[PDB]
Amino acid sequence: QLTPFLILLRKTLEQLQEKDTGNIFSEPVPLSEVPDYLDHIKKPMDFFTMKQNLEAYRYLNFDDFEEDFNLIVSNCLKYNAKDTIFYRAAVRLREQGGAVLRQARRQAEKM
Amino acid sequence: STGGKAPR
Repeated sequence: QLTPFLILLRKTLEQLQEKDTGNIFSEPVPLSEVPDYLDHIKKPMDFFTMKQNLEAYRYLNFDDFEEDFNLIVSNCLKYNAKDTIFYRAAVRLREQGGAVLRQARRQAEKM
Repeated sequence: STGGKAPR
């Protein structure tokens, strides 16, 4: 059932965004500040874009939702040098997001 | 490997 699944994904997305304590992943990487970003990153992702995708019915199973969270992280590791707060924040986001995604998947796989 | 972002 689409409606309760979307409610679950909204809740899960809020839980993931609460882990972004640096407010680093909440909106697209701004090309005005990072002009070469697209030379390197084929599919940019961020929590605002995930919210738009959610309401546009782009996530119809948990896997596709989790895939895009994982892209937030992997894009950041790929673009930024290891010594940067951006890279380190992405490592932390992955670590903190794990439990959120694990629990939410079980709730989805009860439906 | 990239331009980088400005230090936060």
